[PDB]
Amino acid sequence: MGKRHRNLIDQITTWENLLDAYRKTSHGKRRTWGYLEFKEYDLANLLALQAELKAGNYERGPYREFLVYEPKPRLISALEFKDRLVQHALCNIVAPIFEAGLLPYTYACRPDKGTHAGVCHVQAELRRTRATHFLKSDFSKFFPSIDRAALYAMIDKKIHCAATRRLLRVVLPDEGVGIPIGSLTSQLFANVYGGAVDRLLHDELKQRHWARYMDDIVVLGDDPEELRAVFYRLRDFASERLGLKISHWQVAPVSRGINFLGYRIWPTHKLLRKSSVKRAKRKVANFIKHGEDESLQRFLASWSGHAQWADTHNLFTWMEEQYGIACH
Amino acid sequence: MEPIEEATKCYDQMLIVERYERVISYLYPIAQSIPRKHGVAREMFLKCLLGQVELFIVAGKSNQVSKLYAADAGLAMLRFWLRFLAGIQKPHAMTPHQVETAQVLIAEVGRILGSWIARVNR
Amino acid sequence: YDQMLIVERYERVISYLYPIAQSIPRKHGVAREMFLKCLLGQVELFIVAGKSNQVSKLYAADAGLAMLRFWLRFLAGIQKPHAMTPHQVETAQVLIAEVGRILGSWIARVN
Amino acid sequence: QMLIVERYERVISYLYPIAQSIPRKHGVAREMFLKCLLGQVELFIVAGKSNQVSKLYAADAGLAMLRFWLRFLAGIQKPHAMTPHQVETAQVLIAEVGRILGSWIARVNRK
Amino acid sequence: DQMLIVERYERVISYLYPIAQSIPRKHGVAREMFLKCLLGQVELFIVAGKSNQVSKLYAADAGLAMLRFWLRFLAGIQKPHAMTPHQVETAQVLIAEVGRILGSWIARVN
Amino acid sequence: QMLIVERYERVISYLYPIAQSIPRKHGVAREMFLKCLLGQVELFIVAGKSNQVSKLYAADAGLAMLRFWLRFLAGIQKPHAMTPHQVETAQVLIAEVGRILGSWIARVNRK
RNA sequence: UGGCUCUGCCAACGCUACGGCUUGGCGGGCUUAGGUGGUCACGGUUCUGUCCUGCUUCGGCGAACACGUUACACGGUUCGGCAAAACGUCGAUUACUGAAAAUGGAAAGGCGGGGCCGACUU
RNA sequence: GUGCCCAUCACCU
RNA sequence: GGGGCAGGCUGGG
Ligand SMILES: Nc1ccn([C@H]2C[C@H](O)[C@@H](COP(=O)(O)OP(=O)(O)OP(=O)(O)O)O2)c(=O)n1
Ligand SMILES: [Mg+2]
Repeated sequence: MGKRHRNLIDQITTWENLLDAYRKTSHGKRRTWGYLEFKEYDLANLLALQAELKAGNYERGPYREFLVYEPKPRLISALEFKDRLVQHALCNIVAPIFEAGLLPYTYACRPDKGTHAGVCHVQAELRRTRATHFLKSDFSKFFPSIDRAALYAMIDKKIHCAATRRLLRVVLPDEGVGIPIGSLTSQLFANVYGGAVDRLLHDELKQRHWARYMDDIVVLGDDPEELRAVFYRLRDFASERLGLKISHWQVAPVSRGINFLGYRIWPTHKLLRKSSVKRAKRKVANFIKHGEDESLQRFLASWSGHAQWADTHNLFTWMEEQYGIACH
Repeated sequence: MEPIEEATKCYDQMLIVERYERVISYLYPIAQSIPRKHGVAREMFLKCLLGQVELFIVAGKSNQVSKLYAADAGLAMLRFWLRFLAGIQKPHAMTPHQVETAQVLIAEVGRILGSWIARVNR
Repeated sequence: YDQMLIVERYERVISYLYPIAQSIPRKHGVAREMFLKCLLGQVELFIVAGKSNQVSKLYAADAGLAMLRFWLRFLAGIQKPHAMTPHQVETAQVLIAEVGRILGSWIARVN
Repeated sequence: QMLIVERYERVISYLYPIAQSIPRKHGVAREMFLKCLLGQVELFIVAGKSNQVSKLYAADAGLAMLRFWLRFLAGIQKPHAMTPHQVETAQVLIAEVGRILGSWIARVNRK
Repeated sequence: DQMLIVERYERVISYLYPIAQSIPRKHGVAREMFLKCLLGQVELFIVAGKSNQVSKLYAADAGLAMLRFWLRFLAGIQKPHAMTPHQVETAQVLIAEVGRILGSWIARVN
Repeated sequence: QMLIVERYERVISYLYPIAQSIPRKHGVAREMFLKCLLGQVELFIVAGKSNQVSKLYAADAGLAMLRFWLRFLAGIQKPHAMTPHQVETAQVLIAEVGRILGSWIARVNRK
């Protein structure tokens, strides 16, 4: 937008923004000690926060770091509500000046692009192009390997406001190698960072059929030797430039199915992943033999959304035949 | 910054009140819709509805189970008011749907009050 | 000190809120009367607190301040007619916070 | 005994219509009668959350006061009098609640 | 016994309620508070009778005392005259009768 | 008691005229002030019978609240109702009943 | 919000300190977001059935009944044409201005499709 | 803990 | 032999 971006801390601390940040920070969290301790004197709190940020005396409280295994062994660092609000107030001004440079085909944490617009992009870009092959790659330990330093050489060709820059650097120090997972600020800066590899695919490398979702990057081809090149070029880039090791890669013919984003996406069908099925099958079965066949309708409705995309007609018939419950 | 602290921070009082605020936010509009006649019923209903917040709040700060049971009595009376405003009020006051919605909200506050009574009772 | 100071600081709350609470339309008349009884009746809570030093009395002074902040939230929420503008809640919360601080220090001094 | 509330709720259902009827003229009496009538529910409720006979006697006092209100509202004069019928045909309803309250007092008293 | 006192206090109410409805709107808060003292003492008696703690029988006395205060207050409240001195005299006689019964009752319990 | 009330009657007789001068606008403040003023008599009286010092301190709180009302009506009420002189004169009368309340507190907590 | 410590008038429950007050009519005055769930980015051991045990570009991907792994049919995941503009991005926190880019500041151009225009469907 | 979707619930445009 | 599914049994909860 003329480039520049040189006065964002004025908009970040506009009361009308911090109130948006407040409502965004509290959205869903309204039964938490953080909201409820803040809610007390909410607008006096935001007036001391507005004026901490507007002074340059905001200092991020320490990340309360727990970890869950139920999704996957994580390393979830939470923040205090004040801190998530500062993050939300940054990421209301700063996010849309990054997420606008994000090439179309990055599907992660950006409004109006999701998991599901990605699988669809992929299928679609699989149907058109009549892709014969495809490179799927993935970044080793992505967030725990993001430079926090060549990140701030991207958070810094765009922020240009030397105070947003210093708030960005409070909320996320400019030294180390680990963007914290469980920060709004960090979902953004990881898309941005992995945006660098999108701009070594689409820009350099002239790859026009790809999709990246945060750390996973599908790259449909037609010559499997070219896609192997692309991959070597991507890995060399993301290793030398971004300090990202590529954990798994493959260059499969489109036939193995692209295990992308929870689905297995052939041109034609889009089976979901067996894990999902088995988890669901088991979840249902459990719910039945727990007498919890009413929260199962909630779960079922949920999983009927995750699977309305997938070609889960047969499987929905099958689950209706096994337990009777109204899947779709 | 450290959010402006109240003294005697009680999670349960804070949570209950935020959830009861939803009862009020549902019921206050329909307590204000009760006609001019049925004004005394309304004022008494509003004093029950808006005044339960004080019951919860005082329960929170003065940790005494007596005050928690008083909060329960108030929720019980609020449930009475729903019955009354539905049945005994003649124009309408509260549509059957509204009682069903309100009772759900009051039930949520009921749950939380119950849990809170229990955690204190131990 | 303590009770005298708290009350002089709370007088500023009253002096800010009483005007606001007298403006609340008759439609929201029960809310108003109850808000006024909360606002002008917190003085009694403070007064009783500094006539005993029973620390429960300064906790029910805190409860009253808490209820007063509820009233601010509530009066800002009521959208029939309308009452406390969001700004008024902000300003009031600052004043109540100052009384809150003093109550806190007083609770601590007794502790 | 929560049939108490549900047998009282027909006292309310009988008396409330004619209590809303009491003119502004008799407005304090009305407010106080309505607070007696609709507020006896709280007296019962508190009794049932405790089963202390004190609270049960308070419920009885309230029924007694409600009986007073009937006799008072009778001779309030002018076309606003609770008609003698209604005094008697509510005394019947209150008596039914009275019986149950009595049995409840007794059940508690002879544990 | 509660029944006797209340029937005798009903005479207070029956005398004073008319008079307490005549108190001018100017003295409207005093009036509503006097009416709430007057019809309202019945509850004090009734609670005293349907229970027993003797504090309740004192609270009934306090209420009668407050009612006596209201009479003296309303008599010469301002230029809008609320209660005529005669009315206070007549009312005080009736309140005195219920006073006597309350006294005897306090004594019988004591 | 008897003498406290006769001395407080003088407060009422001074303040009630002042409380009736508060404009309609501040009508809720007036009703609340009058309920403080005229309702302190009940506080004194109930202590008179039930001599428990608890009841006596509530009387003191009420006098204290009445002193707050003087402060409030002189300034915080925006057309400052009570003139500063009136607060001074009222405070003298309240002080006299304060003295008697103090002596009475002392007579009760002799041991 | 059955208001008004509010007036004019008229009555009469009444009450009067005889002035009124009250009370009743009768006019006027004042009066999408949120909540709650739930997807996607607990195992350990032997046992009993039951089934699978392929592929590989050597990274890995699978498989073991969702069984036609697929409602074998598509989602506007459509098909063309463009890419001027706007958007994005590099040019660039550059040229320039000015002591200093200092919370000034371009562009030509290059690259995109994210955009545009139709068709057909939505 | 963070976001994206799904369901359901209120609640008016 | 390894592997997936559903049940054995034991922890987490
Ligand atoms: N419960 C989770 C799981 C993941 N993420 C975020 C941060 C992750 O870095 C990112 C990508 O998810 P991955 O499943 O690929 O996990 P990693 O990036 O850490 O690498 P790997 O899967 O190889 O361990 O999504 C999250 O916020 N919350
Ligand atoms: Mg990874």
